[PDB]
Amino acid sequence: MNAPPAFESFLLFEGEKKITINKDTKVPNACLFTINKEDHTLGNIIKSQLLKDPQVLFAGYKVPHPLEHKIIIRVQTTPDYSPQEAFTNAITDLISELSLLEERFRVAIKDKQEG
Amino acid sequence: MIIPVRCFTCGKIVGNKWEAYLGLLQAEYTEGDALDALGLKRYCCRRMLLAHVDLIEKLLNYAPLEK
Amino acid sequence: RKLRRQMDIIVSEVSMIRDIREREIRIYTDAGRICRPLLIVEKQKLLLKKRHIDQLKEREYNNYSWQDLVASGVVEYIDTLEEETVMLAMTPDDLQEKEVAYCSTYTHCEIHPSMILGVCASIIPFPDHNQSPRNTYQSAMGKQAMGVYITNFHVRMDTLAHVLYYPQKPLVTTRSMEYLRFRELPAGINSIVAIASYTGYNQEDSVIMNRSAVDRGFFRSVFYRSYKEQESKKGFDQEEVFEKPTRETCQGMRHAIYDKLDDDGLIAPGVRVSGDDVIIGKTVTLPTKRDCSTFLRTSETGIVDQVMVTLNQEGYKFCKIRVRSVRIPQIGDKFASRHGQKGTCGIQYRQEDMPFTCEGITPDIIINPHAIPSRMTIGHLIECLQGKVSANKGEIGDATPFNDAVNVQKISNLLSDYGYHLRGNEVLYNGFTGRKITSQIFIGPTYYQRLKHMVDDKIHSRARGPIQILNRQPMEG
Amino acid sequence: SLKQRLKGKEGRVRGNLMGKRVDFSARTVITPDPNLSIDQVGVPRSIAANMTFAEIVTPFNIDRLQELVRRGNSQYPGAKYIIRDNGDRIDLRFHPKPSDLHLQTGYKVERHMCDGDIVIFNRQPTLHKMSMMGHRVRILPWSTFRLNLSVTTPYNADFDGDEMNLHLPQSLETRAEIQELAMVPRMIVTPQSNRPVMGIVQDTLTAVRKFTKRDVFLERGEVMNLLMFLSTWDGKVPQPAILKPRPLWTGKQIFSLIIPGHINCIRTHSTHPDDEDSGPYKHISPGDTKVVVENGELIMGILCKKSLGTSAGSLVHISYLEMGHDITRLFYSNIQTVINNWLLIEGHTIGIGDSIADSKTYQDIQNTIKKAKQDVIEVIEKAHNNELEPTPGNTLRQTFENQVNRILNDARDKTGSSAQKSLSEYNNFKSMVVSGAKGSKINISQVIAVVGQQNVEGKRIPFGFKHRTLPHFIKDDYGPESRGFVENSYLAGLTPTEFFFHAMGGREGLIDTAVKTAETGYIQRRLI
Amino acid sequence: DGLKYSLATGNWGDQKKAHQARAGVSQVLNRLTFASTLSHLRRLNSPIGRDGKLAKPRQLHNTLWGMVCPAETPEGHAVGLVKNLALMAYISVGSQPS
Amino acid sequence: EITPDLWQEACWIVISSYFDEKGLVRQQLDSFDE
Amino acid sequence: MIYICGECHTENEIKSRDPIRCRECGYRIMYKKRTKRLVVFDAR
Amino acid sequence: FIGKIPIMLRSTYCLLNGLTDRDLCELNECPLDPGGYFIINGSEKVLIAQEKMATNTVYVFAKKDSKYAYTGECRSCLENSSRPTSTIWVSMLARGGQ
Amino acid sequence: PYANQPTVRITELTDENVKFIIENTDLAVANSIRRVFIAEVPIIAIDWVQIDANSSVLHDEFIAHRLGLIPLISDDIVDKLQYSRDCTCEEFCPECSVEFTLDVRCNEDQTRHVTSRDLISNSPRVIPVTSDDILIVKLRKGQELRLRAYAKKGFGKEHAKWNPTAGVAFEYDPDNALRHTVYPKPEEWPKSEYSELDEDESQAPYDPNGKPERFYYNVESCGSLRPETIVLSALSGLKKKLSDLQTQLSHEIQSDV
RNA sequence: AAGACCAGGCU
Ligand SMILES: [Mg+2]
Ligand SMILES: [Zn+2]
Ligand SMILES: [Zn+2]
Ligand SMILES: [Zn+2]
Repeated sequence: MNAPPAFESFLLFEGEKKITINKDTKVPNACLFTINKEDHTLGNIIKSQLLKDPQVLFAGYKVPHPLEHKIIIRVQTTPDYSPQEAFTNAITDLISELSLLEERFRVAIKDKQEG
Repeated sequence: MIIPVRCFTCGKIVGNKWEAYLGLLQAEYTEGDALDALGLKRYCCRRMLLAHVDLIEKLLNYAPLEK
Repeated sequence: RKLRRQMDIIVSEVSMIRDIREREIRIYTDAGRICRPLLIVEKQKLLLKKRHIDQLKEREYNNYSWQDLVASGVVEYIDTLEEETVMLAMTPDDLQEKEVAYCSTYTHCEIHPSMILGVCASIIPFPDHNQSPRNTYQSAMGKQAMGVYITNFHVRMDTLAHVLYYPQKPLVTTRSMEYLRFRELPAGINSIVAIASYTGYNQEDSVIMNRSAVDRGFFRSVFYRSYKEQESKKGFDQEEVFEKPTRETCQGMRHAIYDKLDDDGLIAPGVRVSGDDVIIGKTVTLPTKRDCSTFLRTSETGIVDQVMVTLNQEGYKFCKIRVRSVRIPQIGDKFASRHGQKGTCGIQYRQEDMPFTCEGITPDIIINPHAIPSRMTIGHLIECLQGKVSANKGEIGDATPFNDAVNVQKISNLLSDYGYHLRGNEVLYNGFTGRKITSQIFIGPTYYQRLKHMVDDKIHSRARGPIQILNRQPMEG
Repeated sequence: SLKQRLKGKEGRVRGNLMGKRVDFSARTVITPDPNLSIDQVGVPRSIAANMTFAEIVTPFNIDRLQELVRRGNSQYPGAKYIIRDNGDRIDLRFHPKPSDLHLQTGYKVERHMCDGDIVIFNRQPTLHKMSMMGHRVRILPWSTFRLNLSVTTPYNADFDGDEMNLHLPQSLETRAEIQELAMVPRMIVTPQSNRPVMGIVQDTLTAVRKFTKRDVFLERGEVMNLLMFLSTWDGKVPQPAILKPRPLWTGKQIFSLIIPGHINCIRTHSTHPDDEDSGPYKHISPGDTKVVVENGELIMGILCKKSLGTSAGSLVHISYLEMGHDITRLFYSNIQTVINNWLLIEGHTIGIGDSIADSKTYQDIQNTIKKAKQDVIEVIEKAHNNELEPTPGNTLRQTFENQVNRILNDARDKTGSSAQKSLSEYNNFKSMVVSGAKGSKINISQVIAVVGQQNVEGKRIPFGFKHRTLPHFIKDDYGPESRGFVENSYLAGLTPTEFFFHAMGGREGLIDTAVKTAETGYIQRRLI
Repeated sequence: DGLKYSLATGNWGDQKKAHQARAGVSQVLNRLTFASTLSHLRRLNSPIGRDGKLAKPRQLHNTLWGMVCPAETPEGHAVGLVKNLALMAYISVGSQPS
Repeated sequence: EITPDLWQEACWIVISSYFDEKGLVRQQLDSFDE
Repeated sequence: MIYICGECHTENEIKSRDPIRCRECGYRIMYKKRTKRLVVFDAR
Repeated sequence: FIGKIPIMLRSTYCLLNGLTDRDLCELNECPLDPGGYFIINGSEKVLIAQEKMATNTVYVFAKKDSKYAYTGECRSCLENSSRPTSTIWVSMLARGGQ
Repeated sequence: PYANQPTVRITELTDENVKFIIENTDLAVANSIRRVFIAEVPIIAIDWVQIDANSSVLHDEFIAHRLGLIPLISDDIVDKLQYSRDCTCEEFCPECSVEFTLDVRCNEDQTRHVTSRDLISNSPRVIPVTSDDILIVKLRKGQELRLRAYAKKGFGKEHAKWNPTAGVAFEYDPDNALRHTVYPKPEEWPKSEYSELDEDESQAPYDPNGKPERFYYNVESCGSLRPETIVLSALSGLKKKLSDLQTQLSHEIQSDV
């Protein structure tokens, strides 16, 4: 009787912003990203890509509660670089890697099928 | 009641293998050989056919309560 | 004793006792004496021989049975106070054969030591590897395990009937379950159980469940509620009638919807019925009319399954209605193994978040390892290993209590032949990050039972409701 | 009669004046939630929808109360009733009544219970005043009450079909009382024994020990995750213990960030020997087995039940006494969250290989059992030939039983010690017993080596039949096997007679548990 | 009506003398599971009052071997007072000593 | 003549014969019939 | 009203105040056909 | 006609006695159902075996506070015909009398 | 400072199964790919069911539950179909649903097995996969089952019936060189089918400089989608999710700026 | 309505 519907895992309603950006006052050049209606699939990807950036000092994510569908990402970068720029660059690099992987997987499928 | 459509653990379809399993077991395959013949490799799909109880046959003995 | 064994003029139910020291001989033909069968031992040899076993193995189409076995003087019924004069041997092959002798005057031998257990305790695999309080807990909890209680349940009109979608016979079985007919009406499901501390939601006695498995029909069930209602004539002109009331004609009227009733004031089967819905419209002519219609139990949210109209003892119209609802297992619901390990469902994770083996197998149930060390239910672990062996072998394991032909080393040696670590451990990968788990987690199939107790039947809240008549205090219940 | 109306329990005085049924109360099953704070409780929406709190309209909250009244009883957060200055009650649940939805200062709006509300939470056997503590409401899906696991030991609750009661105070004054008096962080230390009541329990304690060992080296991403799960973290990454080959942090180095303020404490691990304090290496313990926390930093040592548990002078107790209730709450929550999330990496389990011992250990155990049985046979033979001399103040039967019990207890203790010595460092039974999370050295001994003697009414198994215990034994048999000594272990399995004797042994415990409760409760009531 | 009432209500005796009549006999058959039905059909009850704090009649006696299940009893005030029958146990029906 | 350590088959055969003849509720039925 | 019989499965035409005995066979048990109005299920 | 006696299901006087699987299925009766219960007003009622002390046998016990050091008794019944449940006691008065 | 350059080898490719190896990529990449294999791949499954007559011994939602678990050939039109929540119409149409009809009656004496072959669809591309046959229900003589069913588009997050896959095997570092797992006794553990070491040695020597680097895969299809196209759809879906975050995150940066 | 008995659950 209290079961939530099947779609709160994957779907926004009126008023929910997919991403919310809040600055962190504890440490300079630190930001906090809130991603609504996402899970580990995307947070782990983004954190792993961000840890490769030499100008990123901190990168981590968590699910505040498993029964809720929400991701929080904290990014701290060096002084002459914005964590927003770090986030955009990580996303672009991930997309670029995935496109190349897709093309090479298609080439491998075609080579496997016609011998 | 009746064989489940999917294995609960992995999701392989075992709903179309009950009759073939029964036929092989009647044709003198043992349970282990029959499961291998049907193509059920890992223990999660094997337990489905190995531990199934077909009560739907018992339920079909009773006359329907309508025409 | 010769005449009793020949059944000549002394019935086998008569017990005879000689107390040598007090010089008394007592014979009881009285009713109510409890007794059990035993094999007769003459000298050091059983009277049961290979021809008896051959005839009993050819029992079909030979009209040779346990009564013919009794009539041959092979087995004997012995009650409690005759056992005082009996020298019993636990097994023939062990205690009859010559050793550095304890005794040589054995007079009887047990059929099998596992016959000392009851009906509910005979379903426990490896009961001699568990603690006795846990065996008692399992004996009590087995009566609450849900399943198919009787095959003709679709005919029966019973209140509070629970039936399970996909019962399975246990992969690890006791030799005595065949005589309890547990194969024909199973009360549980074999499930892949991993004993690990995953996310802290299975701590204490809780369980993590696989939501993807639950979506495939895992431990899904149906609950049937039956409703009785009676037409009667009590007053001279005061009578009860099944009819569909009009909106403001009767005195009693609730804002509930009467639109679902038929011409005779009975909901037809197949109609979805929720809270406050009127299943039976019964009006009592007020000497205009009083509404004694019956409602559903609050939030039952079911569907009318069967409607029956008859005549009772007196001859008035009588009606039974059966409502069903499906209940999919939730967080608050109670689950238990065959070893006394009971627990609610702490949380449900989809298949993506569950830990997985190299083969893609994910556990259906995850239980905390902390339930094992203090409760000392080793039979659970041995069952888990034996079921893993059996699912690969294609056979059904034998867990009869006191058999020396099964031990943990032999089960491990058998399991090692199928490409698995011989103690049941297996390398698991984290579901969230994909990294390996440093420890190797004990996994395997174990028989689990869903219990009658569910959170939907226990949750309750109150704010300024009904008031007791005499104390002007809140109601009970 | 009237005497019967007033006299007994459920009579007027005791059943309707000293205790009575109340409104605004809820009951349901409790399930764990390690993501809640120690003062928070998870509440289902249906219960929170039914339960209401009357709130007075002021110029500060009039807009919010009007929004709640517009939402009404259909949508989850709104009002159920509106109460006028004259006491007339307006119901919003049946009809929209748009003329009556007007609000002014002085009205009372009965809103639905929201996040942040204060509730008393209770478990029924109700033995001391920590059985009822005030919690802070957090609203969660599904239909079970959820609470932190350190709070389980105050209530004596486990998550096995257990239900707990929820009381919601209905006035601001009583809300203030519960907040200021009975909140969970204010009840950490009991006045009964001046000890902390809540402690680190279950997965978290074993993970504490395994995390705080010397061998734990944490990589950069793992450190960032664990710091992401810290609520009191200042945001500065500490310099790793190891720098150049690769940057490597240590478990103690991250545990020092969990430890609040500047706390000074010295404890000892469970496996601490007494030899280290005498000779050298007093301050450089080779086994890592002394605990030193200086200036709020863990310098050396392995934590266990003796450091994070509920005992006098524990780290949690010292933290409470130095820092107060508000900081100790965050200390419990941070320990829980960060160490569960680290245990996600290493994992913990139990299995058959944890209960199987070495082949040489099995031979040693069998030799010890055979020697003990031969000694009991020799003692029986000494009594049979009347060579046994009776001990002062004791009967011949009493001294015979004392000697046999001494022999069997020595045998069981020696076998248990051998089994405990045979355990490896990776054994999960040892990992659970040493940390004090659950289980014990006698449980390990009974699992691996020998279940031991079975006793009924504090005596060895009696003669229910004429001069014997079972029809399988001969009359006048005082040997260990006949009188209930279980030679086998749980792993090996019990013989039929030993199984029956163990059932007899457990029946006594069940009976005692069922019987003692009435007398204990009657004593408690009379004392109160 | 005497047979019908004493089998329906469970009070074993005259309805007017119900105070002296023994109660608890003839419960409603348990249909939750087949094992539950079998255990209910094979069950024994000690007439000793449930309120008695005396432990002695509740303990597992040696003479229950092979006759009464050692594992199966309810938990609560009726520990050891409600006993189930062993699988091979048979209760004598009685005969005349002529 | 003697069963030579075929005993596990033999004892369960005789148990099967017993339960095939009597069943589980004979104490109810025998008592009522008598 | 249309009532299926409990032993012989013949439907009866019947009305209020008619005592229940089946026209074909005299049996006293009747069942009400599942209604005509439709109910929607999710296949979850 | 003097009355109606309820019938235990599947007994020698039940209508299900000696029927086969096909007959039981035609009767909408489960073959696996053991019987051994009654049907009273539509409900299923099961008589629970009642334990009791044996009759016609001499027993000797010792009470703590009683005037008697030893108390022998014999709960006697006339073959369960005309049964009065008559009990004689034969007791030995305690020597501790001052 | 930059993206991977991964490579793919494919070893086995059948109608049921795809074994492929992904080299030179992150562990998080591989885990998210195998996770998207289960939960983010769209497929067609029966979701709305209306039953007209059901005189079988299984109840209405029992039969409806079985119907939803029957796989449907999703190979072609799952890219063409809309989600129902995105469709422009008020009620079921060919751009957002597929209609199925079942009508079986048992007139003959011998028992009839109602199988997935008895399901009839309005369009030829989306037959049930099994066309042995998946058994829905058995009918005695005189029993009847008539119903209508509409199939929609969803993915594994919603319900396990929308899982396109029959278990994904995933493995990396078959010889335990990174020591991500610690064997108390290495000699007791069977070797992986991808192990590259001799019969005599148990584990590879410890590699302090290594990082997880080859991911071994084995995607087994349930029949709705070919195992070759399951991976492509998963990759495209993950890329689309990342592109949707890039898009909406660019707007949130512009809102702060 | 109310009263009675019984069964089960958590300590
Ligand atoms: Mg509990
Ligand atoms: Zn499977
Ligand atoms: Zn008819
Ligand atoms: Zn459309």
